[PDB]
Amino acid sequence: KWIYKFDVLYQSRNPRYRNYEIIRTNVQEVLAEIVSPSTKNPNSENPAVKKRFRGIKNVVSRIISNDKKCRYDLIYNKYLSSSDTRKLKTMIDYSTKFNRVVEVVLIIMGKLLPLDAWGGTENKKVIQDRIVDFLRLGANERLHLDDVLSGIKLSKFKWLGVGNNISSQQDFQIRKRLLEGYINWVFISLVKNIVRAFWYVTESSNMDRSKLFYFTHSIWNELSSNWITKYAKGNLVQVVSQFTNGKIKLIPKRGGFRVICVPLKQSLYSFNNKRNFALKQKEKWDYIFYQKYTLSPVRQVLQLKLNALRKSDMGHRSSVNSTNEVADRILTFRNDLLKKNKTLPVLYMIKFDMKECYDRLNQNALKESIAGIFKEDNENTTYHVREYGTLDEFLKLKRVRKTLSISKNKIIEVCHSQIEDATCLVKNKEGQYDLFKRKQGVFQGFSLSGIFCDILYSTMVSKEFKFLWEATEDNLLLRLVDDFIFITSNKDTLKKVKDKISSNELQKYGAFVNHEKTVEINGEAGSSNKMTFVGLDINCLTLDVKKDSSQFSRPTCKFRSFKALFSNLKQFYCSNLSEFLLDFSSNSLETIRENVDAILKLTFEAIQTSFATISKQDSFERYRFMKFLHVIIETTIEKFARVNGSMEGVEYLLTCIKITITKSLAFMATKQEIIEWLYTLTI
RNA sequence: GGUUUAGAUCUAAGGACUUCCUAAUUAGUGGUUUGUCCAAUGUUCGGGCAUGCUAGACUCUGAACCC
Ligand SMILES: [K+]
Ligand SMILES: [K+]
Ligand SMILES: [K+]
Ligand SMILES: [K+]
Repeated sequence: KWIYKFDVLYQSRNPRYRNYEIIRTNVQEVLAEIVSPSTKNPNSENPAVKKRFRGIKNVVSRIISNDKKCRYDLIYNKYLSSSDTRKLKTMIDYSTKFNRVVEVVLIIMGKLLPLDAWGGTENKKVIQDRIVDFLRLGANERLHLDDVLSGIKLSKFKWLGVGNNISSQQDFQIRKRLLEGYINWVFISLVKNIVRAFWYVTESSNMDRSKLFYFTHSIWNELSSNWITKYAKGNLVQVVSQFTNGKIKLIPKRGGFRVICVPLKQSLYSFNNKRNFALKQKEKWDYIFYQKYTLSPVRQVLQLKLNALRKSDMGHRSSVNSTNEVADRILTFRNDLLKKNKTLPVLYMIKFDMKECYDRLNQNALKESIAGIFKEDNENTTYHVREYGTLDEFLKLKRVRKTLSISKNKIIEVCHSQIEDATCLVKNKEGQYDLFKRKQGVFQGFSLSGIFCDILYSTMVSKEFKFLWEATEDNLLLRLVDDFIFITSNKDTLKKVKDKISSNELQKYGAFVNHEKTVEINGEAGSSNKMTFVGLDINCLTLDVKKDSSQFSRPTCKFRSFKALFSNLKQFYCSNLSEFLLDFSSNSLETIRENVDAILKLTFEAIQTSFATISKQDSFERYRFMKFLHVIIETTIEKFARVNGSMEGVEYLLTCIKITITKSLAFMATKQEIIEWLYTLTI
């Protein structure tokens, strides 16, 4: 939990490698960072460590001198500036190859540190093996400093000593303390600075978030500018000079970019003039208060009533919350028609989706939409919601195993302020960011923008697809918000719904149908039967479903007994339990339950396979599998709450895990004791 | 029969706290007393892992592997 990778991410800059040097500090400045990282003025330290100040001062000046004479210009051109105007297929093909970036990182590192600074040649390869490890680190993935030091022989650092071998115990304690400071300074101050100097590293919005992509600044600045000037024409406005400001962040896609705008806490000018650590502290703590007590309550009340709008109102019934609820509804529709027919008629189906649903959202229709769910109520009314708090605010007892209110007369005010005043900061060619508001839509990344689309399209479905609920036993649709699917039994109702999507009537709400991905399938015995909806392989005749079988790979179980099996699953359960998946703002609360079970299920059916293999050799103990479950369950609910910061539905998620594992233990009859233990989990 | 090795103790050498004296500032050097300290420190549900463990002794207790 010492070396984090997010420090390197998203650091864009236009470099000039003619006069360039990575170390920005001096020999006396790095010295304090090595001997006493907590506080400066190493003269306060003990007299025995000053005895070795000369050696620590000597080696740093040598790598600095090498840094000053390091011809970065020749390195860039030789290894990572062979680009050509090829117009490659997909954005991630422009990235520097991972073998190349580690090569450039190491050869710069190699010419920076002499083997004295590496601690011999046998330690140099060890440190290099951890430098490539840090490069393989995912976006959120961290690295423990003790792991980095495992294998590095301290005795070989004679410049870290007085010049002789380790004499006493006290000499060992301080030499190790000095080694930690140095090695940590190597990665934080040099390694992270090396990658930051040459590559804009991004998060590769497609799957396997542990993969980071290294884009050369020259390449990236050309790629983003081209894409952002096309986006600016339709979506952005140059505006004149907080809580409605964010920094734009376009992440790669299949030949495109997904424009995310991560909100910014600092004010309009406290971001520019960052040289005051008195104002930014007073403003970054305004944002945390703005969310918990003013921005979270408005979001909580919106959803809490849309759940009653989705059930009661027929129009919002077509709106879905999770990917699995679409499968159930068609399977209930499958069984609903078999009440009287019992021989399913020829079915007709269509699928379509909206282009840039967030970026095209009609702001004027949005304000009317939110007013629609408050139209029935009064205006000077106050809704109530419960407080959740952070996982740090659970200090009743460590090692985990009330109300709040806001007036709806103000919640409608803060909604409009997020639709109107939302403005991003794109970096100009000069290098200084500019302010841009939105012509249409709302930024992807703003908290309220999530539910803003969910409520609009639910209103949209209600106000437009009124024909399709007359004799709903024949046909019914599901939203799954950015997609759409419709199932019918007669051509009469299919011809009427196809007209509306192919007409401009739907783009009043700001929803433009993507006709390029609009598929039609009929069970006419020769047209088609197989079709794939979002995560559902829906058959036009039997309505069977198997979702991917693919999205999370096999654990490739080979391990022996007893607890070597468990260890591999633990480390490769949290790795598949990325905090991007558990994001409450990005995905739905119900959708998190689905994917957390898929990660859960694959690591329990692989247990049963290799359970009987080593069952003859070793009989498992019914109390070593308990603490395994306790750790797996605890680390899941702790990861889910700490990523969001709130604890919305932590009990909800709790009695989904202990449910999906009580059914994954049907084998091994008389497993009662461990199953009964799963029930008591409440704290 | 062969290989490897531990702790205790003794002696010598060095190291670490603490007062006094160093033409030291990309500097931190060298003598020193009136008490102490020289083996672990991290890490992992008392065993492993990583780093560290001066030099001798026919002083004492031993240990592990192969034939
Ligand atoms: K020493
Ligand atoms: K011996
Ligand atoms: K010995
Ligand atoms: K000994």
